[PDB]
Amino acid sequence: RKETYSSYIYKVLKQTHPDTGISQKSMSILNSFVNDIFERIATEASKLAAYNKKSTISAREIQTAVRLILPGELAKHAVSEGTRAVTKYSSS
Amino acid sequence: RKETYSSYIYKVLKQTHPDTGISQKSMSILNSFVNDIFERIATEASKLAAYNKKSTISAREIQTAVRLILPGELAKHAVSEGTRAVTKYSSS
Amino acid sequence: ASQSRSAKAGLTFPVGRVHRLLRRGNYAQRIGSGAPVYLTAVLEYLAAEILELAGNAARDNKKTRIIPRHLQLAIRNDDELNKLLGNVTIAQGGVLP
Amino acid sequence: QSRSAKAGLTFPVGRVHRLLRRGNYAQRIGSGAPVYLTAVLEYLAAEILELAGNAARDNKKTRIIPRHLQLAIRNDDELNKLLGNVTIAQGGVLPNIHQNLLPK
Amino acid sequence: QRKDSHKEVERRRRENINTAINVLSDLLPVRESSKAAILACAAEYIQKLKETDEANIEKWTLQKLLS
Amino acid sequence: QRKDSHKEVERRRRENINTAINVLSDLLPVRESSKAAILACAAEYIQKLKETDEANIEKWTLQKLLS
Amino acid sequence: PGTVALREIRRYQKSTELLIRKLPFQRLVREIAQDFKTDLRFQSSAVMALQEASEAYLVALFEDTNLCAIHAKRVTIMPKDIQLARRIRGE
Amino acid sequence: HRYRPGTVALREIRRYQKSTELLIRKLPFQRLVREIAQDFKTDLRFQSSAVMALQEASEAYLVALFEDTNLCAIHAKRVTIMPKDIQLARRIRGE
Amino acid sequence: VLRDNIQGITKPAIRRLARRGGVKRISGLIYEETRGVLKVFLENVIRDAVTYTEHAKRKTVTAMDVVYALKRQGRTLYGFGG
Amino acid sequence: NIQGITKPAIRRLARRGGVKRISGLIYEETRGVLKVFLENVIRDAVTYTEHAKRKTVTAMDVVYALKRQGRTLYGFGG
DNA sequence: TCACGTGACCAGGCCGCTCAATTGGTCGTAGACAGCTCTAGCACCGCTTAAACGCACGTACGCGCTGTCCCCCGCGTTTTAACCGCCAAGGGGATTACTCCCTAGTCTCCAGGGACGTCTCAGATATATACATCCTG
DNA sequence: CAGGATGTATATATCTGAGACGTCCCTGGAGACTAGGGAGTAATCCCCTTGGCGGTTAAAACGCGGGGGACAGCGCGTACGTGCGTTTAAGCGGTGCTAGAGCTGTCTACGACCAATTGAGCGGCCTGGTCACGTGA
Repeated sequence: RKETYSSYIYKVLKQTHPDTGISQKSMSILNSFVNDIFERIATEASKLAAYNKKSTISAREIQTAVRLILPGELAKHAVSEGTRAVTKYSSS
Repeated sequence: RKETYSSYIYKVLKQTHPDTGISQKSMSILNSFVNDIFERIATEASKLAAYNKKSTISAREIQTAVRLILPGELAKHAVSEGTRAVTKYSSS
Repeated sequence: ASQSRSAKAGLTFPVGRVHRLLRRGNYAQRIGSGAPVYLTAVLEYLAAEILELAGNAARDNKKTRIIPRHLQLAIRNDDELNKLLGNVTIAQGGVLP
Repeated sequence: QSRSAKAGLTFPVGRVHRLLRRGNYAQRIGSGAPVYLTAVLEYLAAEILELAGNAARDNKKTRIIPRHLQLAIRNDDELNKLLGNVTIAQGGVLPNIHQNLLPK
Repeated sequence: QRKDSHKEVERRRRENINTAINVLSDLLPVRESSKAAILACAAEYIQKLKETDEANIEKWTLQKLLS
Repeated sequence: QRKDSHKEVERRRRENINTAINVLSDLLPVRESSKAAILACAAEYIQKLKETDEANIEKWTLQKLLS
Repeated sequence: PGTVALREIRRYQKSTELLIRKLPFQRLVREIAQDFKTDLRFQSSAVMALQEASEAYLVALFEDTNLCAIHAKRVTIMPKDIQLARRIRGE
Repeated sequence: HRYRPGTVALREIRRYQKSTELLIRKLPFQRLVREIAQDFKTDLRFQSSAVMALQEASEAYLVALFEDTNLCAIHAKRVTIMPKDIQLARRIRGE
Repeated sequence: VLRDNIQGITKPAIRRLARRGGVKRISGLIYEETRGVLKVFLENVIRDAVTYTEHAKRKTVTAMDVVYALKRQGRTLYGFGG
Repeated sequence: NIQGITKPAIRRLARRGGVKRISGLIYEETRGVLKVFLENVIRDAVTYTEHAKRKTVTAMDVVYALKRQGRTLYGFGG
């Protein structure tokens, strides 16, 4: 049983363009993009933890990895979304 | 208590040249070189083990990694060096 | 009753899968509670941006679907994604006019 | 006895075993992997040291300074490409004057 | 054998109508997916133009009468 | 068995488009040609209505600017 | 002379299909791999992936070569242009 | 006495390709570095080692870029480097 | 087991690649140069691809092997896996 | 500021590069290029510094920035 | 000519299930925060002087224009082999299962390598001269 | 093409920090034992790789003439180089001072582990939504 983000790209796509569809190869490319950025951020977080002799990868690590991995405005929006999601998670 | 390869680099130098010395900056450069090559080989070996669904980084992972990382003649000679070392270790 | 983490954070990407990949991937000895949520929100935002730009690119044409061509156009046209994906080759994407 | 000597090396096999274990590369590090890596690293160190010492003698010096390391790396066609993306402090540059700039 | 002739004339018919419909959609990009959608958009546009024209003529008449 | 539903929906849609173009032709009594020619008529008439609307807007805006 | 060169140019740029023939590329790839391990087998998707990579690389190298040719105040690309492109790009 | 144009240039090339020292002034470079850093966080302190690593990286980068610029100028049949040459080098290298 | 294959990258194929890059005129010597460049590139990628293949003890070179070889060269590719 | 990177400095760097004569306009272009390079590296240096809860920029931060950008620098404790 | 039965292509719904996600509790440790030492980064200063700035004079080359001609491009014709489908066999990767030996974890112990001190000599500064290279007439 | 002018390469005392060596030590690697979890080997099996045969056709290959664009040459007019004088800041060594780097230590909160329960989501069967075509009067 393969693991993919296909269902999640469907759900995210229909939100902005309900009537638009996605081709199979397009879904493959999008999955590869998601996995690539995941690996980039995870590696940078691992390096950040290693440099500070720290054993835990936390939200600060992901935030700094995003600041390092994405360009200016895109990184700003990513940081905003991450902080918002973390806040919504903890608030209860 | 900072670790370092200074003593080992110095001994390897003297194993072939009786009187040549290494300044502090050259010593740092050689140490950083050794650490950089360590990181390259180890990261490649970890990726190889992950790709093959293995939880163990063995000497064969290091052999494939050294072939990928190093160029031709260096790869061949380093492979021979590693195999002799491992054979002498296992035989005794 | 049970509630998925993505539902708590208000996300569509699976927090659980990302968290499993974070521990199992040999990135660190311990993984914090808030790492998966931040990471998943970031990934979701980037995917949404790709999808919006690609939808616009396909709407420039009359096509009803996104084909690799439109992903290519979306990535190259925008300076942001172009810098981020400067070394990424998209199969069947070709080149811009 | 020392495991480095047991395998006929000089570099710290046990130190490398600890580095591989705790450096977040895999759940398990095999016994022979640190030995292999130590041997390969020792060979590379020996090669670069030999070339740099040759450069120092060719310059009538007794110590290796970053200039000699740069000369050793950039003159060697393979030790160069292994380090083509690396800059070395106080290394300078190899002499290179294009023929089209020569007098007459 | 002559049925092939009917075939390419039908193909040309389909091509021409599809080209015209594409011209419509380029004129009215509101909806393009389904023929019914294009027709509905064009019909709404035509009704809007007719109402606006009636209003414009009637306002011009008042403008002329008052000044 | 399953064929019947599919063909009935196809019939429903195609006759819906037919009746849609029929109501348009009732709103567009200028060509009364065949279906493809009538679609061409719709295209051209919509184009000319748009251009006529913009032209009347421009010319009467000029008249307003005059006074 | 060159009037339909631009026709070909924008025709190919607009499209997104392959340009090198398939079987020749497959045979070249097999011959190349033979020097590394004989009796080797290739997954078809692997061959297509190689073809996509190679076409992308050649297209990019040719854009760089064209920039070099224009820099030389020329419109024809010549071997020294490709050489300059590769040399600058670290290859 | 007066050397013909070009002799001193080659002499300088030989001197600076033999030598290994830094070429930009240290205090002006440090001032530039601090001015740049002012736009990311206010009141940053800098280690001497950090400033020196920055200067070494910058000098090596500029020297390599000028080598490519010289190559491009020669390809253009000239002997002088012009801003078009730097632009071509940077465009091909990907920046 | 065959030779003369590098000639399979015919003149028109090189022409089409050049035009897609925006070249509007080419010389006759470009064709051998581009054949050589493609040969070097393909050897360099297939080296690593076959390395990844042999390591896993497999007789078939999988598309993922090509994907990771290209990534290791820094030329990541989206569409065939990963 | 940038003007402290004088014309003779650029000439010296280029001579180490290998150029015989220099266009009068290379100086401004070189200043711009160096400013961009410095900004790009210093951003990541300050990012690492901020992450470490520090307020001093350390040589390892610069080394990490350079290693990140594919410009590995040996000789400063990396 | 007008108008219409039917099938590629696809989205979505729905269920089976099944395999990882969520929940709850226990136990240990890492890192947070408080606190202390004290390194070095920063501010200012005076003095020596090496590099920088500016301006002057000249000629070398970047550039423009103008010619020659060669070799590339477009197009007509022959041919060749790619490609599409379609059918065969098989070998090689994906998978399941079980055995067992290799490695992670814990405990004890002590010498291998790091930190700190002191010391002389290899390199730097300075000086003297020997041959080389360049530019003039 | 010889001769002078500047320059780079060769051969000597003084000194001086910075490599290099001896010592204290302390902590991390080596020896021993363990338990189970991954690696490894064997057997299955089904996909998908290779191989072959024909026809059709697209594409490639070859030839031919006519530009037009590469390449070479001559004239020139300024932009860059080189050089001398003035001056501006860098560089250096010193003195003070305090922010903040680095380390220690309780001491809590949080993350790893296990067991348990269960819902998300993959896959497959199936129903409608869509365009487009071949058919008949």
